Amino acid sequence: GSHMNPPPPETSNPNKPKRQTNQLQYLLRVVLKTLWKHQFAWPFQQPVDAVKLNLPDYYKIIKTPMDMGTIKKRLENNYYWNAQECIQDFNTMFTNCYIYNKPGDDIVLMAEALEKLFLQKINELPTEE
Ligand SMILES: Nc1cc(Br)ccn1
Repeated sequence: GSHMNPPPPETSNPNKPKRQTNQLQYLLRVVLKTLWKHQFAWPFQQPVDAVKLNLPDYYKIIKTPMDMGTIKKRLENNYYWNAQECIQDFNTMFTNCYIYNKPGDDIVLMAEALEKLFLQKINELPTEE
């Protein structure tokens, strides 16, 4: 894409230790599956393209970007050591939306619907075995 967008968050690095856990499997098979297919997922399925959206200040304000396309790759390509890393990525994505946008903007309402589903699913995150 454009040189004016930052490189996306890391999704591959052999030096980072990796693990499969039952919790990370739940995050892929239950949490990501649920949110990815939601009617309101589409703004969150890839990094924000601030050039295409004409938001030149986006990456001036958002210095810790995250999106569900990145999270999907991280889950599918076993990037994580634990569930907390992945939950933090979802929380970062939601907070980016809430910080950048006005409350009640359409994307904020969309994020809030996804976050409500996320919370329900994370409250049922299984005990680590
Ligand atoms: N100068 C710029 C930068 C971005 Br990113 C988008 C539009 N104009």
